[PDB]
Amino acid sequence: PVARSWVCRKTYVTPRRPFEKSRLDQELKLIGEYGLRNKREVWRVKFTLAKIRKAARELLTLDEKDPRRLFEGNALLRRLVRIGVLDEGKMKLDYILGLKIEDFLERRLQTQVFKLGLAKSIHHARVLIRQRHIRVRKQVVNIPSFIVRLDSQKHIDFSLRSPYGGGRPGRVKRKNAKKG
Amino acid sequence: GKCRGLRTARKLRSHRRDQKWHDKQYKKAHLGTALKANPFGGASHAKGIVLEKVGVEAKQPNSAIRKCVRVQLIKNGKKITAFVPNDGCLNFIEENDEVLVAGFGRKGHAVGDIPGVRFKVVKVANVSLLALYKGKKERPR
Amino acid sequence: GDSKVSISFENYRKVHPYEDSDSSEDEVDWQDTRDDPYRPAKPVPTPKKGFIGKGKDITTKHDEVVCGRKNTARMENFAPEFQVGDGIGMDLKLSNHVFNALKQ
Amino acid sequence: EWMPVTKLGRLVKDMKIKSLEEIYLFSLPIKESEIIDFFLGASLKDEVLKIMPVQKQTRAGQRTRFKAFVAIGDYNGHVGLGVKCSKEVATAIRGAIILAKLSIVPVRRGYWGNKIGKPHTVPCKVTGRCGSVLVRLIPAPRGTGIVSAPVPKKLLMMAGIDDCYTSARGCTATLGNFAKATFDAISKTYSYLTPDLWKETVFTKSPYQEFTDHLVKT
Amino acid sequence: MQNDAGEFVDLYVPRKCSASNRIIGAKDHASIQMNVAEVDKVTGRFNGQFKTYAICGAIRRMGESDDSILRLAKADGIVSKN
RNA sequence: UUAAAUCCUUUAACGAGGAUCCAUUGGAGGGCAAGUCUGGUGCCAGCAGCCGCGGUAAUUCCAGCUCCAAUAGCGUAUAUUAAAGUUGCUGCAGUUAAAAAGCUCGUAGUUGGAUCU
Repeated sequence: PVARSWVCRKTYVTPRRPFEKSRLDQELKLIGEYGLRNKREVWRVKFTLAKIRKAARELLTLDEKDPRRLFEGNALLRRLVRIGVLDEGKMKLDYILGLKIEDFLERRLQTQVFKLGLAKSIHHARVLIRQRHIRVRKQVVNIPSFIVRLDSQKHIDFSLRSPYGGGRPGRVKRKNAKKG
Repeated sequence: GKCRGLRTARKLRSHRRDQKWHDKQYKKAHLGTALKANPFGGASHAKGIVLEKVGVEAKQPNSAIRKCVRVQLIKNGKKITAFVPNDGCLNFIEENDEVLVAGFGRKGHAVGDIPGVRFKVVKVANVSLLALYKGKKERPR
Repeated sequence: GDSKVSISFENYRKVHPYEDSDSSEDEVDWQDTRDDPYRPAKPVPTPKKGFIGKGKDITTKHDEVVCGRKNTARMENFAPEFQVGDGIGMDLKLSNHVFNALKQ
Repeated sequence: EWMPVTKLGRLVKDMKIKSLEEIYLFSLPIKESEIIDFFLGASLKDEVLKIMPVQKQTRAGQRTRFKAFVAIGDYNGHVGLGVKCSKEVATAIRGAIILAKLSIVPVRRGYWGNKIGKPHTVPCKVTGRCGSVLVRLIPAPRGTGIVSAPVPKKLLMMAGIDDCYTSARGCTATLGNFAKATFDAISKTYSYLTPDLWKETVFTKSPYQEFTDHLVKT
Repeated sequence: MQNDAGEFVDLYVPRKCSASNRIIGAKDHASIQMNVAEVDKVTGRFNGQFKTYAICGAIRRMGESDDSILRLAKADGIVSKN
């Protein structure tokens, strides 16, 4: 025996149909539109949304007056609102079924820093996230899959140590300025 | 028709148990004579010693002479005709060499053009045929 | 419509002084111009990122309309005993589930 | 130019019949493709399900003609399925569309659970039984999409059915007979009776009847 | 057919066969609709109004349309008793 | 950091032109996304899970070029599960496709007409 935890979860499902043009078209279109590395990011987002919808559907079969129906219904609504997908006018359990894939990919830090325009282009946005130049509140985030909350959206900055931030110019500038 | 009472469970399950044997797949998996007659002994790969090379004639429509190798398994001493996979790969294999052999992929069926061969050579002298074919390895002896 | 023994409606025709009016005499010529659909598309080299454009008007790689037109054009290079029809004059979006059966 | 041969086509040519639904209330035979072309406009999207070739065995020898299964569909509206044999392929396809518009049927869209908003699913689980092919259409809750084989998936996108479960039986590998079976099921939506339609019907006049004065002039 | 708000969410309401209350389908092309006239009870004059009978294809196919019309006309009293 | 090391996290300096600090594994007839590209072998060598290609233009071999899929992962074999309503209680079949005993009695088993607020 050891003092270890072997809890691990596969966070993506390979599609059953491997080569159909419709699925490949929608996946590649979505990748190009929000700038992802491979299909596994799309499959991960698909699986998360599938789990959310299946939980909602397994909630709807219960009675309207069922206690846990109400409790995890309110919990699912509050999480899906605070993550920045739903709205306060749409707090009904059947409206989660009216969600699609890109609604979950619009809250990525890549797409958020692109839409807020702090970086130039969306691939440049991904680079700037991984290149450690962009922070949230005060914590530096280098992962482009960082799902940005609604309330924390309003303050994303340039990570003061970065040359785009306060100062400390980079390697290339300090090499160029010490040329002559 | 089918018995549809409420005190008839043992008849239904005994009938199901007796009729599961006539399914050839379930009988093959659970009676286990194919498990004992299997040269691999329920193994994915086996390891043998090369005894000779035989050019076996193929099916009547597709005329070819497939270069199989007769090996003797180290485990239980059964003779295996294993097809060397690719062209020019008969050159690497030599008599009395330790060889790793796998099937073709129909779980015990002579696949396609070659009667009596459901096995293919994967490795010789603990290096792969794929490395030797692609110029990746030097074969010891 | 095409019968040899035909009927003529000449007596019921009332007035026709100027029969060759310039309304039915439209000169339809589109072959030698660049308006004929029966012309190669001058193919663009294959993109490496797998798509053309960005935003909402991202035209993807297969892009079922484009791939259907491409499969129609690939039908145009079949065996001489095959009969196709007029698949370029009418916009034929033919899919691989169908085109591969016809190719087989 | 659209030329009428039926008196129904004459009525559709003028503005006497408002929609397609006066025909379907009275089960009048839509014998012209261009009536359907008139009422729905450009909303009718279609893709060919299959071109299966049959080589006709003749006195001279074997010469092949091609059979087109095309599926025309007005989304959240109507579907039709056309089967046409011809020498060419594109000619067979165009014959299949002009024959499929003749076979436009209205499908019923219902609800799974509580009835909020637009209909989304098959109202009740129906069946389509065509030549050892057995297609069952089961109602499904919101947002699950249609769980089906690709060809009934095509016909159920065209039917406006957003989400349903599907069961198949028999030799499914005959695509045309499979498609005809699921087409029969989505026709049997209005061939089926529900407690919603339990009220006694009031009989309106057939379009021939109140408009026969205009047909005197023709 | 009608949601909880109250809107008639249905494309149209199909007519039902008068003989056996079956729904007459969209492509049930063997169905018929009789308009039958009634008379003034003093002089035997056409009134201009009419009663209606609808019969589906199956009833007409098995040979039971005429008896159905006769019994519905007995019910409506257009044909006399006995 | 730690028992002391390691690794992670933090800091100084060096460290980036792709002709690199260079991404592989399978495939391109259909099933199944991808070529009717070029040269060689010529039912030989071979490819091929299935149908089949190769017998002098090979859409399937061998190379090269291009293309596709997955991507720091990807093939292969075996076993097994879902598809399998091809084990069927839900839910299969038994005239002709595999199948109802030659026939009758009969015990165990299984199921058993109405009828009492």
